[PDB]
Amino acid sequence: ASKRALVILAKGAEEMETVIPVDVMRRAGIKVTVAGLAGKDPVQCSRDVVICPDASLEDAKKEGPYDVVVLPGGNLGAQNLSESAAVKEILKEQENRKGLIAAICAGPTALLAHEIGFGSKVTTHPLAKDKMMNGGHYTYSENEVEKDGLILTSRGPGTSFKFALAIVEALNGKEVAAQVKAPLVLK
Amino acid sequence: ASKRALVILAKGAEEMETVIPVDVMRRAGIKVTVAGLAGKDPVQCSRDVVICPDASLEDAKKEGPYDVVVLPGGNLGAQNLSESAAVKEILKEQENRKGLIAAICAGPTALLAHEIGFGSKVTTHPLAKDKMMNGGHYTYSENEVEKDGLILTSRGPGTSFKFALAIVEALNGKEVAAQVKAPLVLK
Ligand SMILES: [Cl-]
Ligand SMILES: [Cl-]
Repeated sequence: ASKRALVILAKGAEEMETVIPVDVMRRAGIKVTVAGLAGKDPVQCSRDVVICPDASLEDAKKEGPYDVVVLPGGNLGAQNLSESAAVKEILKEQENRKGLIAAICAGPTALLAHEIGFGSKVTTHPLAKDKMMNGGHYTYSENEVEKDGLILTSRGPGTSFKFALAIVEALNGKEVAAQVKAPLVLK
Repeated sequence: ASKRALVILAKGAEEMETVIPVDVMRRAGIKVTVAGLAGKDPVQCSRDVVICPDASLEDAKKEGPYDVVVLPGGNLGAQNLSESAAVKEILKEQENRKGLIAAICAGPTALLAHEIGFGSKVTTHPLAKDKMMNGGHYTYSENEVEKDGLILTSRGPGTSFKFALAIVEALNGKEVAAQVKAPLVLK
């Protein structure tokens, strides 16, 4: 069966960090569900791009499990993810079943909020480092993409392609990732 | 006054090539209007991301002129742009008033369809070269971004950041482009 990805989309999400992974994962033949944190309604992203989610998170979370749960960044988006009990439950379940969790920019700070993957090497946007490192529960990395087992993190809009291709490689292998990469006109 | 950009959004547009320039231009303090070719309704992009335009093209075209007109790629999106009489009128007017026209991936093939900027050096997605070069009306480039006066072209999803920053540099200058670039985590 095809792999499945849940992308959790909150108000104030960075739209580039949402769309790049969604699009690249779909190019890889992954079934992606863009799930709205607040419900089924369109979501106003950080730079005012408005995206219509495929489903509410309430509905999508009942259609698990997923091979990856993806958390976009954006400062306000990540704060919304961090404050959500539903996100907490989803991430804890994903961690418990040894499934991949991928987060970019400010996204990884939601891992901290929900006590996910402590002891991992992680990266974040430079401006989100202090929040992520509060308490020293992770070890910090400046790599564009960091993968420590099932915790996959990345830095910012500009590292979104590498982040998305890392998810593809983790799920579908190096060859598929290379096949998907070539038509993107990268490197 | 702030610069103004018109981004024309058609069904089958490449969502990455739509969102990256919109977001980066807004980071640069440009007033961007995402205008739906077909009207006010949400637009199903090439990888099924659904974007709600700010306005219909019918309405937005009456609120010109714009400092840049931006054509995203996506094979089917670009075909829709190429077939549109409204797009023809907008591009001809922009060309006539010596305003910037920016197109990426398959997007530049709409310049060919509407007989815009003949004699320019252009680039496109590798797979769109043959369509763009039909008749030899342009000279082809393999640069990630090509700017020949007021015709600014680029290659693919992976060159979208360079494309968007080139638009910012053209409108608001090198220093603003560098300021906007740094937080994106590029290079
Ligand atoms: Cl942000
Ligand atoms: Cl396409």
